[PDB]
This record gives sequence, structure tokens and C-alpha cells, in this order.
Amino acid sequence: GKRIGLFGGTFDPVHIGHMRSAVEMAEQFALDELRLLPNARPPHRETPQVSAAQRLAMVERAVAGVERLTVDPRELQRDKPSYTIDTLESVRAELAADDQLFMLIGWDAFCGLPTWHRWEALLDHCHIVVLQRPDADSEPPESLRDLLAARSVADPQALKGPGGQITFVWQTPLAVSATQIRALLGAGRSVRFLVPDAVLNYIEAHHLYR
Repeated sequence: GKRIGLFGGTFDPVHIGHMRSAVEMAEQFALDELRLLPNARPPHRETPQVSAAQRLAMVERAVAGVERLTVDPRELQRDKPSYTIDTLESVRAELAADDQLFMLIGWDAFCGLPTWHRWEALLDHCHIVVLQRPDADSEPPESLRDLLAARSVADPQALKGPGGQITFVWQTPLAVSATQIRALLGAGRSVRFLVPDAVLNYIEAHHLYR
């Protein structure tokens, strides 16, 4: 089977921080493919004048011509937002039984896992890779103590089979944020080199974020 990664996010807009993490994750785990998964959200939660379709377009521009990096728009193609577990089952439904699926998530996001819809069923379809960075409190809530005891492994290389295990990885993400970028564009300042060139060209050509 193949080794497939899932990298979810709002990508408003997708930036250099996101893409560098994607590249590094794909290399560290020797992924055959790393899918960027733009998350769906209600229309009123979208940045004014920047639609879900445009967030998707920018991610497509960011991964165009880049091997191993693709985009999966399934969440956006639905009429409304989806629960992570549904997206996960939808993805696994198209894969071979022996394909290994790795879902990348941030530490803070991981610490709230117990709040996700049917959270205990996630590891049924994939391995969860938790990204820890300089900015994080290395102390998970009591609610996850057992899960970690039952499913965690020391390193990515120890992940075995289609899914079922949890591991942690270290990364020093570039100090770039979508909020920072939107602020700069709002002020008519250049975000060149803060986002992939193709994304920059798209933002300027469609005059996004004011």
C-alpha cells in the first residue's frame, strides 16, 4: 500500500509556514502523498470577500508542480461543515486496506481531541501525528492519559499498519500567520515571501483581503 498524509487547515490564506511544515512532514514520513485538506466552515465565518472556493484555489496554486503534495476538497464539496471522523471515513473508504494514513494535527488541537465527534473512532482509520513546537505546554489533559497509554509510540518509524497509533514530532515552524498576513494586505503592504509565489500572484490578481 501507499503512505498518505492528511494536513487539514483553514488556509486563509495558505502560507509559507503551512507549506514548509507540509514539505517537512512528507519527507520525515516518506509519504507518497500529502493532501492539504481545506476545512469547511459556515459562510459567515469566511473572511469577507474571500470564499471557500478561493481558499481552495490558493491551496491548489501552492501545490501545483510540487510532487507529493496534493489538495483534497471533499469537505468543501459538501453543503455544510463536516465532523473530522466523517471526513476520515470518507477518505479511508477510497483507500486500499493496507494503505497507511497519517493525520497531522497541532498539539493544541490534539489536547481538545476528546471534544471531537466520536473521537475514539479516529484511530480506527489512521495514525495521528501530533506536531509539537517551541510554543506548547508539554502536558496533555487527564482525559487523554489512557488513549496515549494505549496508542502512542516513540517515533514515526514505529507506526505500523494502516493506522491505530499516535506519535509526536518536532518542528520549528516559520514565524508566519494567516492573521498577520491578512493584516498586512488590509494595509496595502506586500506579503511577498510570506506566502508561496503562486499564492502571492493569485492574491494580487484577484485583489483578495482588500
